[PDB]
Amino acid sequence: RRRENAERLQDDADTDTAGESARQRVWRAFENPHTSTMALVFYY
Amino acid sequence: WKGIAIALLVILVICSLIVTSVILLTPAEDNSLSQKKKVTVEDLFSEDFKI
Repeated sequence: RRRENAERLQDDADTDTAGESARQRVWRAFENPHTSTMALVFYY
Repeated sequence: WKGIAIALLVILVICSLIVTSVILLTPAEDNSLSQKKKVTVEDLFSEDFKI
């Protein structure tokens, strides 16, 4: 039961994902398409 | 949304125009003409075959 309730303590921690901004910012916008029009355009 | 869609379709139209222009300009397709015409009765009585 400890294990069963334990898998949900890291995904909520991973909710923040990437909060860093810049080629890093455009990379974050690219690898995750649901950021701006640009990423959607390249994805499509 | 739909701004993404219109920008996308514009870029697709541009790329399609580019690729079709390349398709038109690149190849040769000029095989000229081959084969020789067969024999018909008008050839016999022409001056060409006179001995």
